[PDB]
Amino acid sequence: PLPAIVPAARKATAAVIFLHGLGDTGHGWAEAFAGIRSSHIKYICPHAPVRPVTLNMNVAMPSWFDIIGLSPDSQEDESGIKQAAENIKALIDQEVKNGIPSNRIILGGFAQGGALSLYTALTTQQKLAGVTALSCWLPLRASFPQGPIGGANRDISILQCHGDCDPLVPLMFGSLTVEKLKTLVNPANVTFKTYEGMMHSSCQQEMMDVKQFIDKLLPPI
Ligand SMILES: CCCCCCCCCCCCCCCC(=O)O
Repeated sequence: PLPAIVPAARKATAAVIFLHGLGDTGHGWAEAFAGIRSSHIKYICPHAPVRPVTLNMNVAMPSWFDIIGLSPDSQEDESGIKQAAENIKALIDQEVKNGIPSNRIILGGFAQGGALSLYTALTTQQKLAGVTALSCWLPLRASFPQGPIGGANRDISILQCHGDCDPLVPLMFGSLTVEKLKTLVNPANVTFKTYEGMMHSSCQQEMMDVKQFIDKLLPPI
């Protein structure tokens, strides 16, 4: 259905597109971003389609792409990630058609959605304002060139968050992802923040770190 949105009180001069995690909807994150909303920023939380998930023996659940395993050597749904990223590209392009330029748009997500937002930002030619990647990883690591990506977003700013007690997406997945991100874009704009005791969820301190990151890269007027 239609994405869960936190409308800008005013006119929207910026936008945040946040992608939920596996099995979720956009409603919960939309409500979370309502608590850190800035009156000139529209917040968009799309809903992943219900689809079979291989690791659950194809029980159908909301998922941006198929998951085969949790190990860093598990085969990844290459065509699904790529096609899902193309859907997010279209979601960014329509916000531009409606008024908000892409360089006024932050793309982000949590876990599977955070993986998708990272892949999308690093492979699209639309210039984005930044990335907020929570408790996630870089999908299709080895498909990336061996140096900087170059192109639109080679200087994109990435705030990446992770809980140090995550049992599902281990903390070392995020830190290694941040190591890869530092070789893919300008490392002076890549921030890795860890939250002690936090598992595979979010905390208010992280939500306020996220707002501080959004408010600086997307200030008014
Ligand atoms: C960058 C190196 C580490 C990551 C290498 C690939 C690991 C992929 C496995 C992670 C799948 C996690 C399942 C999603 C959970 C959720 O969406 O909440």
